Amino acid sequence: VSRDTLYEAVREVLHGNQRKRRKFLETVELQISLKNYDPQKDKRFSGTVRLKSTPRPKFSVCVLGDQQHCDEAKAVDIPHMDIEALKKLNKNKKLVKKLAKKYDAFLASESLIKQIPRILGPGLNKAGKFPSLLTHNENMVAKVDEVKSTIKFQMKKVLCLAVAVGHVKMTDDELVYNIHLAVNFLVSLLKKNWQNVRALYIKSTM
Amino acid sequence: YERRAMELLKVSKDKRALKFIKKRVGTHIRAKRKREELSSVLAAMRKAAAK
RNA sequence: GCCCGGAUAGCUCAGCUGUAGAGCAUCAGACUUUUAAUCUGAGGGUCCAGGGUUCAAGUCCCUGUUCGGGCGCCA
RNA sequence: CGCGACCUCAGAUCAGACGUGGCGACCCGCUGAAUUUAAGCAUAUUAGUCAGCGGAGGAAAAGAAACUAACCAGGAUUCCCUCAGUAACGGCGAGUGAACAGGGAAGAGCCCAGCGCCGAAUCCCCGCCCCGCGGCGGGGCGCGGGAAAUGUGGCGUACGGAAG
RNA sequence: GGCGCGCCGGGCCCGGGUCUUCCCGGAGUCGGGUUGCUUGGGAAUGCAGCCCAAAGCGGGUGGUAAACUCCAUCUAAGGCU
RNA sequence: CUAACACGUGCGCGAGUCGGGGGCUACGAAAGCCGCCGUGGCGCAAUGAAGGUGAAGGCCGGCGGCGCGCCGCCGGCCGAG
RNA sequence: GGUGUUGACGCGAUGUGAUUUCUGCCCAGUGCUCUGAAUGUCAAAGUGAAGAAAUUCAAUGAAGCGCGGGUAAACGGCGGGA
RNA sequence: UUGACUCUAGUCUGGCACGGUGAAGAGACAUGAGAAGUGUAGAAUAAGUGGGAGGCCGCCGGUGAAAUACCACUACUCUGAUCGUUUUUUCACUGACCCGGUGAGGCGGGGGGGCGAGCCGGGCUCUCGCUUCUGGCGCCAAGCGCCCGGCCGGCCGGGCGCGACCCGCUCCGGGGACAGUGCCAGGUGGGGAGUUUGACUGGGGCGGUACACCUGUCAAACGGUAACGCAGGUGUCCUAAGGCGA
Ligand SMILES: [Mg+2]
Ligand SMILES: [Mg+2]
Ligand SMILES: [Mg+2]
Ligand SMILES: [Mg+2]
Ligand SMILES: [Mg+2]
Ligand SMILES: [Mg+2]
Ligand SMILES: [Mg+2]
Ligand SMILES: [Mg+2]
Ligand SMILES: [Mg+2]
Ligand SMILES: [Mg+2]
Ligand SMILES: [Mg+2]
Ligand SMILES: [Mg+2]
Ligand SMILES: [Mg+2]
Ligand SMILES: [Mg+2]
Ligand SMILES: [Mg+2]
Ligand SMILES: [Mg+2]
Ligand SMILES: [Mg+2]
Ligand SMILES: [Mg+2]
Ligand SMILES: [Mg+2]
Ligand SMILES: [Mg+2]
Ligand SMILES: [Mg+2]
Ligand SMILES: [Mg+2]
Ligand SMILES: [Mg+2]
Ligand SMILES: [Mg+2]
Ligand SMILES: [Mg+2]
Ligand SMILES: [Mg+2]
Ligand SMILES: [Mg+2]
Ligand SMILES: [Mg+2]
Ligand SMILES: [Mg+2]
Ligand SMILES: [Mg+2]
Ligand SMILES: [Mg+2]
Ligand SMILES: [Mg+2]
Ligand SMILES: [Mg+2]
Ligand SMILES: [Mg+2]
Ligand SMILES: [Mg+2]
Repeated sequence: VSRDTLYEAVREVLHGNQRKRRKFLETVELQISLKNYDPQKDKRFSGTVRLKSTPRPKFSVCVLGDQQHCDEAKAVDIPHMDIEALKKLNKNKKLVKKLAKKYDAFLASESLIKQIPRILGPGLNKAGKFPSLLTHNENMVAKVDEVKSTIKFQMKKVLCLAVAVGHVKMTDDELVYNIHLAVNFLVSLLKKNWQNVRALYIKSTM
Repeated sequence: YERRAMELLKVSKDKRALKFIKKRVGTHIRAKRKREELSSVLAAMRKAAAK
């Protein structure tokens, strides 16, 4: 689609905050509708994108780390999960699926995903909230920021999606570039291009 | 012929709309180009009915 | 070969998330002179095999034999 | 109803012009057979040939790429040597059959419509004056008539071009 | 007759480089289907009838039909020599 | 009689060969000349449908390798049945 | 354009050949004509599906064949053995 | 000539185009409006995805579950109906198109008028609009009204309108988006076209195959050797009737 549609629709949603002048932590969303994609047969898609714009920021972080993670995690307000706490929350998966419902996404240590698929790996891989693996930078600052906003474009059996991108206070050509990243990775993720999407919506939480 | 193709694109039958334009124009390249400009015309009509 | 249709206990069929049901045949009991006819009921499926989506599929989607059907060849 | 514009269309022994027909060796457009060959014959071959028809010129046609190429790239058309009896076509039978490249003959390029900007800046015709007149042309004057805005002329054409 | 030369009357008052801003193209045609002829041109080289009948980083060509994707090459459907 | 092919024979040159087409200078429209006019033909290379490939070898010295006495690779020698 | 300056007491297409007396039997065949509705077959164009597309496949199905009535002053035909 | 081969003008049928305007009938759809979303566990009639922390005066928890609850702005299916896209059948319309008539001569409305109907001189609906005893005649306007000019109320020649209504968009009728033509496709097609209609042979024809093969003979003791010489055979058959071993 041309970019001027994005420009006028997004400036109109900034001065169409006048609809409610909302009470909440304001953030907007994308919505997807597909043309003729078969949801049932093969090559169903699940593509995560490294978006470098972080449109969530009211975002919840709790991780699983090695050692050298203790002082830096308790310094910069990151929950260092030890292996004793891994076994503690493994003792009753009801409480960590509360914790999976408490916070948004997890982060994974280097080696302890043999300790995870003991019984808690199959226990809480049934939420879609699998932790993200570290790298050997061993520096979690901006690595958790490049773990967040890795957006899951997902094909489930219904022909509808919606992508949480956009909050009302961020910079504006960067918003239309954010949504441009969203739509071009969506269309290039699909097995067929722009004919395969019926109607892309950008309207807000209200 | 392009009105009838816009009816097929409004009902979103892209394959039979492409086969229709491919018969009643010529080459498959001209078929694809005219199908996509009719899709742009029909999208502009949807936005005109929107706001 | 081809979309297509099908598999369900020894034999015909019913049946979107579980007691696989309706009968036919067998087993054993009661009746009867005796399972001859009746009747009471039970036993009896790795749902053709496998993978996949799903909260789990005998049911949905694929894959793999096996058959039932018109065309394809042949004069 | 009458008058006046314009538009479509008629009649003139109206003023001025123009085409007809001929020859047709060479040339352009169309039509176009069967003999013949295949040891017969029907597809092919004869053959886009004979006959037919139309149209020109001193030459005609062609001609300045919606090209050849696939290279280190050439560069309108026409003609000759070659490519080559090759690639190819064909009851793949008989038979048919180019072009590119290269070497030569010759060699030449250009103009519109459109996009535009200039007070239609443009063209034809009648009358008079001067000149010249056996290729009716040059200069001047006409409150002379027309054409043309439903588009003439000047710049401009893909090699870009225009204005400041 | 033409090439040489002089005199009058009349036409034109013309160019090039750089920079900035503009502007740019030919349609029942191209192309496709089918049919007939022609071609060496072979899943159709050219021509024509009928039907469909466009586009503008478009369109044609790129000697085996077609899809995708790069390239290369010209600018058709107007005209003179 | 023209064209094509084959073989024989004469002539010139000979791994070459030929200007036939173009050009330069009465008989003579002949004749001569070109050579950075050999473009080109035919020959000098065959084979394969095609991608393609494309016409002697040996000996010496050094460095079963194992139940390449063959030899892989390097320097020399002989070198064309 | 002829029939046609015509209109079924006409135009056109056939057979047989005045009159008298008759004109028998056969619709199986080959024709001709009538009817479209069982199973068939059946073109291009149109429709749907599969595929990246050329293309492939399926469905529907005009007349004509098929199938079925009628007709011999239509072509023709019209037995034997004890 | 035809029941030969391969085709052909003609004709029959289908499709496309010229090729329209409506109204109903049957559908397929699109769209707006409206309710459905009862395996369980769960206060529960959870179809699904994605955001979401206070709308408005249930919820963030927690509870059981695979998955949760304000809002919206979405995408799927289902069930009645409004509305505009196409197909299809039928009935119509006139405008392309065809036919007929003519010296293209009174067409369609409306007005004005005369005979009938009944309701209390009245309007409406409908019809009519002047020619029938005769082998005659029939045009080139009488009459009315209003203007006008030449000569002196009188004379002579004029012009206009009613008579002969007005208004209109096809000259009137008959057909009609089918006839028809243009282009394809299928059928039919001795009406017409082009051609073919083997060979051997005691002439040719009919017969036969001596035309491709096989055995014995002929065949004269190598091989070879003929006629339509002689007596015969073949165009197959076999999962064993092939190959081993006993
Ligand atoms: Mg005159
Ligand atoms: Mg012959
Ligand atoms: Mg002969
Ligand atoms: Mg002959
Ligand atoms: Mg010919
Ligand atoms: Mg001639
Ligand atoms: Mg002439
Ligand atoms: Mg002359
Ligand atoms: Mg010329
Ligand atoms: Mg050339
Ligand atoms: Mg040669
Ligand atoms: Mg042959
Ligand atoms: Mg020829
Ligand atoms: Mg050349
Ligand atoms: Mg030269
Ligand atoms: Mg000019
Ligand atoms: Mg101009
Ligand atoms: Mg040019
Ligand atoms: Mg011809
Ligand atoms: Mg021709
Ligand atoms: Mg030919
Ligand atoms: Mg040009
Ligand atoms: Mg040109
Ligand atoms: Mg010319
Ligand atoms: Mg010889
Ligand atoms: Mg010799
Ligand atoms: Mg008779
Ligand atoms: Mg009789
Ligand atoms: Mg009969
Ligand atoms: Mg007879
Ligand atoms: Mg025949
Ligand atoms: Mg015939
Ligand atoms: Mg004949
Ligand atoms: Mg004979
Ligand atoms: Mg002997």
